[PDB]
Amino acid sequence: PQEKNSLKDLVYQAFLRLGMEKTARLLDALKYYGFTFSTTSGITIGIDDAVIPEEK
Amino acid sequence: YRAQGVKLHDKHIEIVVRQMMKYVEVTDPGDSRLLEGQVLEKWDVEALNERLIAEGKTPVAWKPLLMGVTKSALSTKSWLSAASFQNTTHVLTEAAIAGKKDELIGLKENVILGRLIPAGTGSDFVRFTQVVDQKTLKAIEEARKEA
Amino acid sequence: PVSLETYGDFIPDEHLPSPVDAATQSLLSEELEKALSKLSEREAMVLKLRKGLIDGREHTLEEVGAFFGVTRERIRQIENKALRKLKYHESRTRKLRDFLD
Amino acid sequence: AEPGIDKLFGMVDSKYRLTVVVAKRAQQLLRHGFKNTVLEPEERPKMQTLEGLFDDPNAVTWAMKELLTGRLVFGENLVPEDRLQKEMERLYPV
Amino acid sequence: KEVRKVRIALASPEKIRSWSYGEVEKPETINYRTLKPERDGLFDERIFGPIKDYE
Amino acid sequence: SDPVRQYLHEIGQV
Amino acid sequence: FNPLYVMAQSGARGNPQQIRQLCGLRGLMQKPSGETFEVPVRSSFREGLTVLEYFISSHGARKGGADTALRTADSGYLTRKLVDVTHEIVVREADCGTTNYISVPLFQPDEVTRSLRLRKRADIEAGLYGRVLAREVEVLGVRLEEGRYLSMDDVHLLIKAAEAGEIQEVPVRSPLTCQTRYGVCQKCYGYDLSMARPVSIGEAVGIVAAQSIGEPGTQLT
Amino acid sequence: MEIKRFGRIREVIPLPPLTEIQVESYRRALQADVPPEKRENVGIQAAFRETFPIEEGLVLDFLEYRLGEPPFPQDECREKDLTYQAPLYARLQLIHKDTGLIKEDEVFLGHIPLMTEDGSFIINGADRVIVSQIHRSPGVYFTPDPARPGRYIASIIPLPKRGPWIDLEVEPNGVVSMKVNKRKFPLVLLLRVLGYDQETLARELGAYGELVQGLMDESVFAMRPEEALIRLFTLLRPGDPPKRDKAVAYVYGLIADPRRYDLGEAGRYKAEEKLGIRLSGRTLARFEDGEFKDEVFLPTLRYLFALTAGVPGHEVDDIDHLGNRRIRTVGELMTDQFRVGLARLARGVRERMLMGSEDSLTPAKLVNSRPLEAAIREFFSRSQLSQFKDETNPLSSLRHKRRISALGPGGLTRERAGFDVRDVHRTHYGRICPVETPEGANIGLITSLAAYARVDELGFIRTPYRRVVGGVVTDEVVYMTATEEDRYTIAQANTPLEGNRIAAERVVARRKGEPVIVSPEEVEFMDVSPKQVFSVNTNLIPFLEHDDANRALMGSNMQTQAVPLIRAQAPVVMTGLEERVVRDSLAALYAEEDGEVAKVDGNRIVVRYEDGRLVEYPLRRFYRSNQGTALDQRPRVVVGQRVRKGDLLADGPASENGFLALGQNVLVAIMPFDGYNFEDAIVISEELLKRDFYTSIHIERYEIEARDTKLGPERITRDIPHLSEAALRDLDEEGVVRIGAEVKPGDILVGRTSFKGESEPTPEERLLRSIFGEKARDVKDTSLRVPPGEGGIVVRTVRLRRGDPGVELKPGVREVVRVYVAQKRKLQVGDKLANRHGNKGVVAKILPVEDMPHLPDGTPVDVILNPLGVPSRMNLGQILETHLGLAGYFLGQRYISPIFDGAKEPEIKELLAQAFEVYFGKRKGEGFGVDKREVEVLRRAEKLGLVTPGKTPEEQLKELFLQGKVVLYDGRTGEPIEGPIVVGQMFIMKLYHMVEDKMHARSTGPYSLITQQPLGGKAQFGGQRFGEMEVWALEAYGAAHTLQEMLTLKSDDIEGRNAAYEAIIKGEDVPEPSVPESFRVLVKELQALALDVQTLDEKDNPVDIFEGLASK
Amino acid sequence: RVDYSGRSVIVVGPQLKLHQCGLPKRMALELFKPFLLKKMEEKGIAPNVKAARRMLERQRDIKDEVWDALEEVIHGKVVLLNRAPTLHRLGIQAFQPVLVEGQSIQLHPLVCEAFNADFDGDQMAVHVPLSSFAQAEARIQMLSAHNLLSPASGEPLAKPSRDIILGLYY
DNA sequence: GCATCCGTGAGTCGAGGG
DNA sequence: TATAATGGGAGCTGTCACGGATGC
RNA sequence: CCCUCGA
Ligand SMILES: [Mg+2]
Ligand SMILES: [Zn+2]
Repeated sequence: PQEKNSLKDLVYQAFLRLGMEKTARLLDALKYYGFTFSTTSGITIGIDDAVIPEEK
Repeated sequence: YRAQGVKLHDKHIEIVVRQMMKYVEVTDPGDSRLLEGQVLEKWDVEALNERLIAEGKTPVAWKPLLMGVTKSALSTKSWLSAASFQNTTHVLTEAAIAGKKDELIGLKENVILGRLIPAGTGSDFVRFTQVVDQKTLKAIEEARKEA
Repeated sequence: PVSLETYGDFIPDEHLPSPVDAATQSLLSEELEKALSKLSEREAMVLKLRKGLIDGREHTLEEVGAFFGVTRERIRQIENKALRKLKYHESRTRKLRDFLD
Repeated sequence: AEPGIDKLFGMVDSKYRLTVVVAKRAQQLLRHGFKNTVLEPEERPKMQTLEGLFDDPNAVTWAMKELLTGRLVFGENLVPEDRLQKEMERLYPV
Repeated sequence: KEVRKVRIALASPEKIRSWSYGEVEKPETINYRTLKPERDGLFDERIFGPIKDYE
Repeated sequence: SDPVRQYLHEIGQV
Repeated sequence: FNPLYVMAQSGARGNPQQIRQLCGLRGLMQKPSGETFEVPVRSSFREGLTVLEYFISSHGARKGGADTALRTADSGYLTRKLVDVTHEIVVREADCGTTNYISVPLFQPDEVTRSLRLRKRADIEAGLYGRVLAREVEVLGVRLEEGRYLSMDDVHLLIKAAEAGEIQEVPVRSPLTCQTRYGVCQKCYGYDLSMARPVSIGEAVGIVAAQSIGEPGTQLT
Repeated sequence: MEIKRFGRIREVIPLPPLTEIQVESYRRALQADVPPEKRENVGIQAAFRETFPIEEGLVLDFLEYRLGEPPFPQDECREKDLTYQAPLYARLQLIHKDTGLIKEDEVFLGHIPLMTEDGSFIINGADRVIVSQIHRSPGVYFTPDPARPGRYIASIIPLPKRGPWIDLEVEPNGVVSMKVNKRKFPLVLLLRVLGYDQETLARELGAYGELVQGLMDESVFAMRPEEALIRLFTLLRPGDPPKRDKAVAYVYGLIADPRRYDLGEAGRYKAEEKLGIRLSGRTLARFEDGEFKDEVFLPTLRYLFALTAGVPGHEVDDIDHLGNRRIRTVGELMTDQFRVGLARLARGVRERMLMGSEDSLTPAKLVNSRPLEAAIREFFSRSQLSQFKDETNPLSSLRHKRRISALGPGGLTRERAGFDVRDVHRTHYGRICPVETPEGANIGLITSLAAYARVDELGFIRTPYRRVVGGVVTDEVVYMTATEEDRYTIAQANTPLEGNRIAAERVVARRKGEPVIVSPEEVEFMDVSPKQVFSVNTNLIPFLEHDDANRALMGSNMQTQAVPLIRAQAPVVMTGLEERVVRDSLAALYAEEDGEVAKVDGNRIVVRYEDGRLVEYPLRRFYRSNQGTALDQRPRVVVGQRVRKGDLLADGPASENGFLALGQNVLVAIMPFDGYNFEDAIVISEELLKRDFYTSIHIERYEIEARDTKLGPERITRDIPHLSEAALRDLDEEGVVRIGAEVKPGDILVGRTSFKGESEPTPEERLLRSIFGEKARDVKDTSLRVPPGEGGIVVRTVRLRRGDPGVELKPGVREVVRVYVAQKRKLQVGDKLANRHGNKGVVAKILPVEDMPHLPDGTPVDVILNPLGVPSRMNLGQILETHLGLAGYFLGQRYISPIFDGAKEPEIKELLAQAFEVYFGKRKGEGFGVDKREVEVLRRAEKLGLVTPGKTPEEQLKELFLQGKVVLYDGRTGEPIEGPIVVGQMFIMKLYHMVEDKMHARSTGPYSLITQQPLGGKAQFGGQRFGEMEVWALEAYGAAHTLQEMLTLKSDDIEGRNAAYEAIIKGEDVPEPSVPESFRVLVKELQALALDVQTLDEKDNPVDIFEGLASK
Repeated sequence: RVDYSGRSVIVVGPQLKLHQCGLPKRMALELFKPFLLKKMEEKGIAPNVKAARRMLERQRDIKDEVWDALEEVIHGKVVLLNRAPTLHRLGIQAFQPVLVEGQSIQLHPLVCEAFNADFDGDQMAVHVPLSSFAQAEARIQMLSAHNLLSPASGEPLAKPSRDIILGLYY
């Protein structure tokens, strides 16, 4: 799954070649799609979303 | 820095530290005009020692000297930089007495005078570069060719 | 009087000309030189001497008249016809109107 | 990003030399009214107005695109400064 | 010429008097009614120059 | 240190 | 797919401790003296604190805030000091041609003093990546030439050789050893870390250093 | 709508008057209501008693004082920019000792500021607040020596500027030293001066081994008190002649003189309690029968030796303890500066007694009132504790009046203030709020008084507790100092009670702040309420226990930053303090007694009381506050309405029906939206603007003066040279803009003309003049115009003319014209929003209603908040508020959830169930079944573990609804959000920070005199500052020409900037920059220091940057 | 302190390309005002410069063509954006401005991390490089998309964060 | 060779009010 | 332009680190 | 300037 570190490394290699130039472009793409999918995802915060484990 | 999860390259710290080690103290004057305990730059005493060795004279014995960034800053050759940093009164008194000249080597000096800094596009390395189109270049080439 | 150190950061300089003012005076001098270029050298020079655009001061009709070697009436007439041609040209191109504030 | 910025950084031994070259060339283009341009009419940088496509007013844009065409010569001590000035004034009046 | 250097040193009284366009003999600033520089004062036009351009 | 005190002393000499 | 878990894991928001305060117990707290209270908050923010718990936590938080401010001031001062001491340093030339260098160790003495063990990757990277080899290095059938700018892959390879026991330290050009006057050379400085390539002459590395060291000054706890 | 309140804790006592600190301090200070013979020796009366009598006519003595009526009412003082104040008359009598002649008269000492009804002041037309100061209480303290373990430092501290701090230390050589005004000398000497003998000191202090021997010096006991006294005077005054009466006068003045040295009443009390002695006076010693008599010193030294030896009953002191820190209220400060001005007045009086006719003198001739007036004015204007009042909303003012500062005169200096002073002491409980305090450098220095907390007569803060006897909780309430508190075991307010008896065998209590579990038999006292732990603002945060302290802080402060809205409403979720906050702030209007309302108007409300009397209440309408917020009272009652005592006549600003309204209740969905809520940014629905939610009224003041000059008078006129009718259109006959006119930037508010400075026309001007044949007019246009980015409708004009009744202006001023402009502000992009839980953001996007996420029934949400804010910030109060807000949305009700007493989860779940029954029940009643999208969503949540598999769609939807989550459809698509989203009612405020105020840009503008650099400030049309660090940035990019541009062309290079502008308007490239002017200024300022600064070439030959103009 | 500078509140820019920033119309009109005058003289909007400046002076005297003129003016040009405090060089970056309605400056999301900028009400200062040299320096060296990596570390500076990571991970 | 007093430092920009 | 008049009066305190001279 | 408030 893509997360902070992986995306960062992606940006770095890409950054070498794709690089300066297509990493500017790639950065923008990831921005777009990231925002969109974040919107439609269903991400929210309820009080029941903080889950007290019984183990406690 | 690592403790807080800050990734920082060694070479910066090496720059700063390099400036902390910038000065030396004289253990023996040798054949020079220097005095015992006199503090000067390592570069200057190395040049002086190479000159004395080239003259067949006795070189100056010196000791490495570690001073903190504030003292290393105030002890710099440029009186403009030091006076602008702090302890302005001290700096200016000693500078005036010594009749010091600021060669305008660093950034602060040229900033105060409002000049073009000796870095980046202001670097003497890249700033004298010329640009010409092939038409003009060939025309000039014919101008040189005729004479 | 009170102290500038209680302050002076709020105090503007009304003395020195603003870049806008300076540019305005520059364009004014230049435009004037155009409209005067529309005249003959003698009448333009008479206008400049009489309004003091040359040595900085305004000469009388006797001084400009003795300069060009003519009568004061003649040089006043030259000043008048020059001014007149200037008024015609200005009425035509409407260039110098804006500078009148 | 600036188009083909990478190739541009590849052209020079220091990025700041690129900057100087570009700025200088842009000043040349401004001074002579873009009459010295090495760009063919189809290679001209364009701007979209209300009416239609016109010439790009930006001389630095022009300078960089010119630079990329390989048709510009840069370096140190290519030619006396006043000689360059006078010859450019000769070929392209201002 | 282009400035390559900046020097600082002590100023002789002769040097100081060489700078000076005049001595200020009076602790006066401007006249109360005329609001103009008093003679031989800190603001004197005779010493430090004219208030108005070319006048 | 204090000019007034000093002058007052000098005055207290006579 | 729980929101808190997703956000924490992804790196979008949150850390285990905050999540713990929401779901789990708030935890132990400090007295104003730095001394720790014997009785922790058993409550979460979900459950809600009692006013006593809240009061103690308030001690802690206040301390944190004061710390933060005073820190900002001192860090600023430090940064300006660094800028003043380093500012004349610029890259004035390609090579000073010194034979001098430093050796970055890939191993550090264990606290047990039992043996030498491998240094952490990030630190090695921080002392290696983007630098220039002062000497020839042959490891794992690979030639790393003198004058070579070490890429990240170069660093990782050097780490591999270290684990294979082929090389315990790396000779490298450094600002400490640069004989360039008034600044440093290109080879001694190595990469421009922004462009992942060799540094352009005219770059002011003194200011860049001062800022690099200064900026995370307010994060230092 | 119905208000359901929660919580099981019944508060025994209500909140005390919240402005009482101010009002009662100052009332205590002036004693204006008290007949002079009955007046206490506290207050300005005290200052009079210290100053007078004045001797060496020979004697001028104080009889009494009086305060007259204010020359002008408060509103009129605000109008004319005067001070609201009362005249101070003092009856004094002059007495010649020899002659016996007595001449007595009442002399006028000037005025004194009167505190308003709400606890504020009016100073020069501006409302101001005097903030209480916190400081170390006077007394005798004992602290550990940081350098020497086992050794302690005794410190005797009097009131600020009441005389020196004295230190008693045991030196390594064994002798006990006294430190006064940074002078170390043996204490034994002074002990001899006090009249002590070696015998008495040996019997008294001998019980401590090896200690008292350091006190024994034979050379000291070998001389009488006089010789020792002169010795001490020679020690403390080098070079000063050691005369007997001069020495006596000096030492008496240093120690025994009450007119000089004063311990507080508090200082005396603490000294007595600590040292276990009794003080006759407030000084350290006395002058009695020609000799000095000891009070303090010997007990102090005794306690020092005792503490040093390890003797039980002797301990060090916590100086941050709230028993050792007291509060200087407004009255005490004002009284201090009053004492100062009075002392200066006394110097003037003696000075006047020396000079002039001795036989004929009157009190009026001796007394010059001016220094006192000057002192008081200095206090109410330029003091650090005198602050511009925050009127932004009423709560702002209230809080401002409840503030506590450690800074100010006699206070701490910043950066010398470590962690200890900013720390939260255990004693802060019930007294000073742990939450409310600034972020940044002022943290812990500025604080707020707790809701139930009170300041006593000695200046200590007290908090209420309940008596508990044999496990029975009484209604008897006791206010305690921190010390008294430390004497008891005190149970928590949530302690289970059946009737008045404690129902738990294990109760949570405190002993000296230490949490402990104890029996009901052990409980001495019990808390009144959780509210007493926190400030007013912090008490306005619901679900506070679910919020991390930091974001709670933010919620408080930002609550004080909230802007009054035209439509503003009280929160759906309330803490229950809102009504009292409105009432105590004097924002709204209430019925004085029972009665019937006779008249109702947008202007006045006339009420007939039971007495039959007809009272007319005028309403403040659209008044401009200090921060520019609109202040207006709207009548809440109708003609004929029967009202009882305390009922609401009219609503003040930021008030809805007596309840505090700082904002709007909006419907929110917690979910990211397309990067527009990225990093705390907020998205809003255009509907909010349509119904005028978050819309505010703001009034700005514009002022101009016409004055007499030497070139002729300035005058306000409608005749302005070189201007059309179009520009003069909205100007009236006199040159003042008409009421009701809309003004835009550049428009003329007031026409004004000023005679031109003496002008030598440039040849161009002369030529052009002759060309267009127009005489250059004598005057020029000075008129006051609307600044860039401002404007509005003119609601007011005030004109004050010289030569007119009741009007006298500053010298030279002919007249003054004021123009008031009001603007209605819609919520717009860049404006700041916040909740009470610390969630804050700028509105980054305003969506058309069709783009907003919406409920299946077609109801669009108002605000979209990103959930990413919640987890790290750890404030869950907004969440619960949101859930309960949803419930209240569909049930049509509001809730009161007291802090720590509030609604728990299950109750919210019940209410949410009812709400769901309304929602969905209505749906299925209307003839519609489940939507397909809802089913898809339900599958997703079924995968999420949110709903139980196998249940009907309604059951699962209800399950989600109880979790606070609903199905949401994207307005652009029609496709649902894949997961269910939290949606509910939230209380959000529009903060005072608005982009309209903050937007600024400059091309060129005014430059400073000496530096010739751009001015600062938006009002002056200044340039942004490019500082050291920005220069560092440009240096680090290695951009030389951009930097040089910043250092020359754009700032102090005159030639450069002019050339640049001209070049750009010509269409050319900007020219090579010249030498910056401030560097020339540097050269010249260095020359005046006798330092020659030479700019040299490579040949070391001088270069002149002044271009020859500086050389002879 | 300097000329050709301004400031305002910042607001999130998600639609922006990395090299772009939203610049309020009025701000841009003032900052670029001489260029705007010259362009207005180049076209038929004004006979000369002074008339044009007197035309821009009053807000009600401002027509639609001057905005298109302003658009032509700023084409290809960049402005400097700066947030206080400036800790390192990325406290200042260069952006090709996009004229927007409203009084707020629009900031691209990625660069936020470098500026340490958020939407809780931070404000930013604008600066206009004048010379061809200044604009060349700014566009080549100081452009946002031309610095993707930290000069301190060499790790990516402009990188996905917050919402972006959340979505992609999701 | 070791204590003690004296001088000099102690983040930025912005706003507002005085 | 003349009785004689003859040594002032403010005081104000909760920081810390460094260099430097100064005093056992 | 100092105070307060923003980042
Ligand atoms: Mg922020
Ligand atoms: Zn080197």
